[PDB]
Amino acid sequence: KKRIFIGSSSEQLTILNEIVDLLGDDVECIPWTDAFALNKSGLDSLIKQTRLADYSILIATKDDLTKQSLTKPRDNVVFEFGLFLGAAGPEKCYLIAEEDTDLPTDLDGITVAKDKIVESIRTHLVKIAEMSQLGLLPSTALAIGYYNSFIKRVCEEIHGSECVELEGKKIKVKSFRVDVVIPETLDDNGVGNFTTLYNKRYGLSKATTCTNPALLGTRGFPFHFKPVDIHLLDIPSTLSTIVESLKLYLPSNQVGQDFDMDYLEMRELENFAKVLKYLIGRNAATKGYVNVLTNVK
Amino acid sequence: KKRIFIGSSSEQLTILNEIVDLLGDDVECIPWTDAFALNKSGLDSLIKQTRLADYSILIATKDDLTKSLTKPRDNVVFEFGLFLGAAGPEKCYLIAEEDTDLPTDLDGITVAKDKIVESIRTHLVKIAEMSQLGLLPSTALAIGYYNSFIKRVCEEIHGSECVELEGKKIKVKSFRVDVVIPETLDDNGVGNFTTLYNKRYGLSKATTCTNPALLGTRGFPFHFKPVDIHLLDIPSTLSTIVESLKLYLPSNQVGQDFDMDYLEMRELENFAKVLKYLIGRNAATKGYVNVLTNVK
Amino acid sequence: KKRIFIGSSSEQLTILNEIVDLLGDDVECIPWTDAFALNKSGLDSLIKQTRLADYSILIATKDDLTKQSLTKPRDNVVFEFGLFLGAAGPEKCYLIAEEDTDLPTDLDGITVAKDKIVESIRTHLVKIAEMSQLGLLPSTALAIGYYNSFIKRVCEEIHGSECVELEGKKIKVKSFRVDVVIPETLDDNGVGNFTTLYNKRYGLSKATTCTNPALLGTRGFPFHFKPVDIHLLDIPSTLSTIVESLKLYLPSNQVGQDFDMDYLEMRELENFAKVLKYLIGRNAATKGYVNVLTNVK
Amino acid sequence: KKRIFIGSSSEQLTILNEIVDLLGDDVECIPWTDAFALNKSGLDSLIKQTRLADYSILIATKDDLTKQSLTKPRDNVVFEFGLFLGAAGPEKCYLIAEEDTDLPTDLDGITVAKDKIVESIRTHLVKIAEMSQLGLLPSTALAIGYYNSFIKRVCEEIHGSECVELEGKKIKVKSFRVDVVIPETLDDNGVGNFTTLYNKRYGLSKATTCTNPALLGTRGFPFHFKPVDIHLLDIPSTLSTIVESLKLYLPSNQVGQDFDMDYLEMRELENFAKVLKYLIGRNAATKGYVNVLTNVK
Amino acid sequence: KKRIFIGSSSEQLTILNEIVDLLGDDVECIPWTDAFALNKSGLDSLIKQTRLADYSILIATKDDLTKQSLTKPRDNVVFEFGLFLGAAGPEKCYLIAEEDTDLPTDLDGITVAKDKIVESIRTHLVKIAEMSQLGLLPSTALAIGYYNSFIKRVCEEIHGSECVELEGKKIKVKSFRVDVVIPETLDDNGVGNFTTLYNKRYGLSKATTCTNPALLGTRGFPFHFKPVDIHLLDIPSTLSTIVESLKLYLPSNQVGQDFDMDYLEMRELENFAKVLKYLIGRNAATKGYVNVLTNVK
Amino acid sequence: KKRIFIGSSSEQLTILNEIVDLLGDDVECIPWTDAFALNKSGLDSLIKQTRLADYSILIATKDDLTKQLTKPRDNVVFEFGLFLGAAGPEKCYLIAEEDTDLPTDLDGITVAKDKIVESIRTHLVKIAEMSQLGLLPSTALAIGYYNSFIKRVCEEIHGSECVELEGKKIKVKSFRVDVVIPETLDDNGVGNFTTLYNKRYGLSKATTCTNPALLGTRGFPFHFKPVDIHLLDIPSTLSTIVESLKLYLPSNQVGQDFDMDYLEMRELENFAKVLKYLIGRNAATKGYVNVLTNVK
Ligand SMILES: Nc1nc2c(ncn2[C@@H]2O[C@@H]3COP(=O)(O)O[C@H]4[C@@H](O)[C@H](n5cnc6c(=O)[nH]c(N)nc65)O[C@@H]4COP(=O)(O)O[C@H]3[C@H]2O)c(=O)[nH]1
Ligand SMILES: Nc1nc2c(ncn2[C@@H]2O[C@@H]3COP(=O)(O)O[C@H]4[C@@H](O)[C@H](n5cnc6c(=O)[nH]c(N)nc65)O[C@@H]4COP(=O)(O)O[C@H]3[C@H]2O)c(=O)[nH]1
Ligand SMILES: Nc1nc2c(ncn2[C@@H]2O[C@@H]3COP(=O)(O)O[C@H]4[C@@H](O)[C@H](n5cnc6c(=O)[nH]c(N)nc65)O[C@@H]4COP(=O)(O)O[C@H]3[C@H]2O)c(=O)[nH]1
Repeated sequence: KKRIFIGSSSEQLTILNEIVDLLGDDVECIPWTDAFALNKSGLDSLIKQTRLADYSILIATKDDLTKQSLTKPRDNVVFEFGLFLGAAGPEKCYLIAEEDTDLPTDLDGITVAKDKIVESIRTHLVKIAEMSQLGLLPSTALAIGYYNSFIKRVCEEIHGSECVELEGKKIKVKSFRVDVVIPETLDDNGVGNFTTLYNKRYGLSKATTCTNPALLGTRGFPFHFKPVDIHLLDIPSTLSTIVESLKLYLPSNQVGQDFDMDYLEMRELENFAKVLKYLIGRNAATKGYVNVLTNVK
Repeated sequence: KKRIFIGSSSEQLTILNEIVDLLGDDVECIPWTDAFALNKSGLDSLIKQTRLADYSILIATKDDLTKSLTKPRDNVVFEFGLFLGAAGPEKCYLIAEEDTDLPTDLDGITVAKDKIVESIRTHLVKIAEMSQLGLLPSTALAIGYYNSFIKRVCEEIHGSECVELEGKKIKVKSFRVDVVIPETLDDNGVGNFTTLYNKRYGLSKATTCTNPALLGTRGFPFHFKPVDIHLLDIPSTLSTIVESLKLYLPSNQVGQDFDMDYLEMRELENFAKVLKYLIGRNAATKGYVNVLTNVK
Repeated sequence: KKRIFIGSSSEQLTILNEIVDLLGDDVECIPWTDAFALNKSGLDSLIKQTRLADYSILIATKDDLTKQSLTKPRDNVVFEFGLFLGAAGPEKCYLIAEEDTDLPTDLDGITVAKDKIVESIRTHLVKIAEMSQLGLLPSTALAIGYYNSFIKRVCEEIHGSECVELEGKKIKVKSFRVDVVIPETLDDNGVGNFTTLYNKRYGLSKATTCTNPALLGTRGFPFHFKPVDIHLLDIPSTLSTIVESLKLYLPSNQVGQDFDMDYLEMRELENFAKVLKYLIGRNAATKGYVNVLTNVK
Repeated sequence: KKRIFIGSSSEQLTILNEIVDLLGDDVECIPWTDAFALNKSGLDSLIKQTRLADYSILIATKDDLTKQSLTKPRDNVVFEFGLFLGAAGPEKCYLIAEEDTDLPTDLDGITVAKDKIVESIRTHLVKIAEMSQLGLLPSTALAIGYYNSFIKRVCEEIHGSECVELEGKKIKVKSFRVDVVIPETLDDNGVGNFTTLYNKRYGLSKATTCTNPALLGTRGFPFHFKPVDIHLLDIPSTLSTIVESLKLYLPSNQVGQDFDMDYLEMRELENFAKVLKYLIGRNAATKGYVNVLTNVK
Repeated sequence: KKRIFIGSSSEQLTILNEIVDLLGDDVECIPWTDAFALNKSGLDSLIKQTRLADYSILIATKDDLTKQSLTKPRDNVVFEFGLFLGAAGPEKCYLIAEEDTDLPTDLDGITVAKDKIVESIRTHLVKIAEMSQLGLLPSTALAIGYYNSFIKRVCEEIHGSECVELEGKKIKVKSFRVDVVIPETLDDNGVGNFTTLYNKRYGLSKATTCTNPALLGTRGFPFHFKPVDIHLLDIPSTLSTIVESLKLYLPSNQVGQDFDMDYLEMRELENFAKVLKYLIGRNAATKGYVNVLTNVK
Repeated sequence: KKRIFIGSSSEQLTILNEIVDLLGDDVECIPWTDAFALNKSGLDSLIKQTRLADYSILIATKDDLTKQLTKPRDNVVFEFGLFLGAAGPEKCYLIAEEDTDLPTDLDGITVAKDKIVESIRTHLVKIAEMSQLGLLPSTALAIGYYNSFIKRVCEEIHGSECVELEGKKIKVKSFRVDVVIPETLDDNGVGNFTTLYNKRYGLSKATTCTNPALLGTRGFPFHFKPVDIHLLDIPSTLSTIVESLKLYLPSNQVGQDFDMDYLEMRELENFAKVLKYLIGRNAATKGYVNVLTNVK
């Protein structure tokens, strides 16, 4: 599944397909050959895959004998590696290099990959599939904010003050459990419509966190929920921002079901849920009391 | 004042002075010569520079002959691609001479050829007042804040003309809101600054009225000041920036860093710029919404 | 378990794995070969292992015949030994040296290790696994301060003045026993949230040490507890500092469950508990009255 | 005033003078020539120098030819460089390499300084003077713990309730502000005796942060202060830990006035105050409301 | 048990182990081979054993044929014997010498040891195990002072003036017996904490020696005790000094239970008790009325 | 005034003069030539010299060739080790030439190689104001006196601010103490000097107040002079020193010995030095405690 952009020179077209075989299955190894859309600039398509491919396995070999004789890698490949590295990062972009390909002088002292090599590469790939860092699409950062502004805040407040405020009347929280519902698919308009739908299907009564006059400048946290056991349910409104940034991430001329963006937004919901699950295992005020529901409806 | 990573070849030097002078004196154009921090490896400091440098003007030249193509160095093209993927097509530019036979991934693409340099400077002036998606979400968080809070709240008030506080439906004759961007980002996020600023002024809590028809919508508790409500709030989303900043620029050092101060201030400026543009983007939030960037 | 960094030159790749065999099991021998992360500078990875590996067994052999002829050790290996020694210390970093490898002139008069050698090495390693000295992460120093500021202070005060001050009313301490609860896992935000959870789950009433006006500049010591026998329970707040310094110890780009830091932080809690247990056996005011609970929840 | 371990080769001598002069006169740059204390072995005194010397500017040169022909520096120079790198840190230790010294390949691709070079290094040292690293003896870590555990906590508590409790009297805090009193010299017994002396001298009365009944698993912070303007101020007790660490930093069989210890202890007090003074501008609740009276009495 | 440092040249490795056999059991014969700690200077380890090993059996043989031909002993062995003799003394350091090894010209006219020889050596070893002289650790001198300042003083005063002063009221001493309790293990902070514990567990009422105005400049001697028979009990506070000098005796980098110092401190309590028991058999004012309790709690 | 055992080889003689002159005239540098007392065996007088000599500056040279090597004499290394184990690493020093291939227990260790001699002299000046653990406990007894009496008494007075005498809890408004070290050590210990000095001035007994909470603590009866108490005391522990001196320097001779007078005076100086350092070592005993060394 995970989309991997394999960039290599036109003459390195048999190593490419060997590397495709070497990590065949559970990964959508896409080469640079089918990564170029018709009637599009090569740089545009390269940037665009950079915005789609999860990782990159660029292959640098003995070509373009250069001058400063020294068999360097390929200016196309070096450009591509720079681009993918700047967009994705060393964690996510990798440079297979054969025995002596004379890496750039910027790429010196940096251990690049040199068949078992692909094996270790794939293990590292899986290692980084459990890790969520910042990206142009702010799923990681949006999850961090959602958790350090609402989930952690609400969890701490309910743990602290034994009550939630429905309608100004206060009800008492004896058992506390909240479910973060990640919609299976984001609407163009955001999540507000799905949120209203979902809330209305269930009883999900609207109550807010109880404040005290001890802290004057403290904000309340309205939410929906079901000596009461409370099944709090929240659909992160921040996900709307995602469907906004996607419009900036991949500006699209046409209106229609785009697989590229369907995958991109599903991946970003994946990352949002992953980050939330991590950050729930983190704090004891949320450990075991916040559950995450992924791929809903 | 604007940081500009200029990168070229260890041989191609007085063009770098020439371009630094031509770009002028108001922007700070850091060369790659001093961009390499001590006891760090070149790729690593270059990635740091991408995280810091705003724009790029690398210089492709007739450096290395190859196999009979007079290409630039690999380092120049590598840095160019790294900044292109880090910053973006209009936050990174390439100064190629008449004949440098750039990579064929760059063929057919507009690459800048003294008047060239001032054209680039005008382009940079343009891109200074636009806003791109960034690795650390300053425009994305602004978009989310506007579409989720400010547009929502303004529409709510214009709709019901009334706002609710401890069940009292107080009437809103005149409406308007202010966005208070702190001058510096608090380590804990803007929660403590927010509490200070709500305590200082008479900023009382109030929630947007929720009609019973819309059973799956939540109101927006905020702080304000048939009455003229002097509404104003600190965007809490700024706390995220703080988080992101570390995941942007991790560092083992506890103290006053100029690089970080500049980066964090720039992101505050970008947030305010996006919000100020997005308020003219809508009628319900035009004239009814102001930005007090750099408060206290 | 204990992670041991075996550093040696690329041609000494059979001695490495032999030394791995000689101290196989109950130790996570990591070689320098798999100690280098991809797309990272060698110095960065070396420093980074220095911040993970508990010990080091660097192997210096007959290579790099140098000039001042004398078959010295390897500049990579010498650098690595210097680095690990400066970071860890002689107690923790060791230099296997073959019969005549011509140690540096700084390393003269210093008995370095020369298969039975590995045996003695392992005995010394076990000896030093029971010993806790200062480190970049201040688990040892934080425990020392926690014990010479709270545990010793509270123990002596209760032993001296036969009362603790709950609510301003004084209750009398007939039998005295306090439990230092080390959480099994530290939260990002510190221990305050775990502390509040734990205190609220148990009765853990909040009372403080009784002061007297005889000494004006003496500070009180609030704590939680259950002619009363008192089951004092304390979760060291100082552990928060650890999770703080860890952020500086291993600055991490990504958000996610990192085994490296999970092990590092578990090890630092290990050291904190070990130092505390030592320091309880130390003073008679605490001997037998302070117990330590490790790996809690 | 700043101590600077300059280390080079027993042949590479007048360069050491040039660099000492170029670094200037305001900093004390101790050469490796006099760094070797009598009746001690070289490694041991070098480790002591790491414990003492703040920054490092070793000098790699074309000393020893080798066989990997490679004109390497001496093994001693690289060993010292690594030892200081692992002891101090990458930006508290620097290497002055000539045009061609083919440094170890763990250092390849890494920025090593090549009179203007020396003053660039001096500017770096001026930079690193106002930052704070994690240290073997916890001066920044203890400051972080003190701030996050006491000063941030106390300031937030007071700003919240605006009231503080003493023998059950909830006295009101109209104006709030605190001072951090760092003693000029660290008392042997820790700062307990200095703290009691200073509390006795002035009218510093005890007072605890008010604890609301909602937060049943939180402890107040008894402190010493001076709707009223409270002139709050306290000596950080954590400083006592430093004393302990100092011995575990610099053990010595000698009872008397040691300049090495006086300098070390003073530097750690300065680093603590520097970290705290930066961390107070780091936060709103502790900005202007918190001052540092470093070197009192 | 008793640790005996057997120092000999590297080629004299069969006589060493023969002498180990020849005086096997009730002695912990440690050779110079395992007396060298890793990553430590040879001189450091030698001095350190000098501070651990009770005795020494240094072996001087026919090696280092020197010039002034004459087969002298070994510069290593001669150094070691000089060091151990200067630190311990002839009573405690011994030099086995073979038939004609040409002792130094300083060691002339001095009868050194020449299998039955080991027998006599061991008899002398037991003789000196029954003898307590001055040392770096002042157990002997501290006991002497404790007995010529408190035990003898108090014994004479009670024998003389038939009363002890409790609270200013005088109680009459018909039968007199005092027990000197040596704690089984000394705390870092001294004995004060053990002293308070022990005193408080028993009734041990606090009374002092009765002075008279006949002698104006006579000091009182407070103590604790149970026409009254009086079971005086005293824990020598001077033992605190021991745990102080130990810190100077063996300055330790690390925090943890050290067997070397555990043994050293147990040995020093042994010597203190032995000296006290001797000095009680000495004076008739203390004979039979003062008992010594060793290895307490 | 400072005694310095200089020891060398029966061949290396004018070097001994040279070093004696270089060390100067203010310190008394006794050679090994006259260190050998008549009708005593060499080891015995050397041990006596260790008991007397404060510092050592032996001289290793190219005396005896060997086979393993131009080592110094066995006697020189033996004396060096004897003083090292008797005095300490920084109270004994070795002056080795460029090539003397010292024992391999001393390999890799810093041994001094005219400027060398004055560097050693500066080191000796350093070690003059530090204090090591000694065979006869002058620093150890000072540590015990400070931690057991002076720190304790000062802390007690600062705590209760009151002291008790025949049940009267008299108030201590201003506190301060003096430590009276006798010029010469009385044979019986300082008990008789203490009684004389208490008789001369009006030094009345007074005990630190003991609160009932601490049921297993003893007060400190002492002699003093809301009132300004002119506290001062002779450290009784000095009597121990007397004892130790014999167990340090046994001798069958009754009379005025310069060696003993120097030794006992040096130990009194070392006691006072340790105490004077340990009072600035602590706040509760700083300015409130003074040392009147060599009284009467
Ligand atoms: N059920 C519930 N979820 C909450 C609440 N507050 C925050 N969240 C969740 O946390 C996410 C990020 O909040 P933020 O970082 O503090 O940053 C927020 C904040 O600055 C502002 N904002 C959002 N909601 C409110 C509000 O109710 N009152 C005020 N005064 N500001 C709000 O817009 C930023 C982004 O908002 P979002 O896109 O909506 O995404 C929100 C939203 O998904 C709450 O009160 N109730
Ligand atoms: N239950 C309880 N535990 C205590 C208390 N005081 C100290 N501890 C524990 O001892 C550890 C180290 O205390 P510290 O070295 O004196 O160093 C402390 C101290 O200088 C200061 N501090 C902490 N608590 C207080 C307080 O309540 N009052 C005042 N004036 N200062 C405090 O912050 C430093 C670090 O604090 P921590 O990270 O929290 O870590 C604290 C904390 O885990 C107490 O009063 N009650
Ligand atoms: N129960 C009891 N034991 C006693 C008493 N006096 C001495 N000892 C014991 O005798 C040891 C040696 O006393 P010191 O040689 O005269 O030398 C002593 C003395 O000069 C001084 N000192 C100790 N206690 C007192 C005191 O109560 N009053 C005065 N004026 N000086 C004291 O400190 C020196 C070392 O004291 P330490 O380490 O404690 O060790 C003391 C202590 O263990 C006493 O009055 N009651």
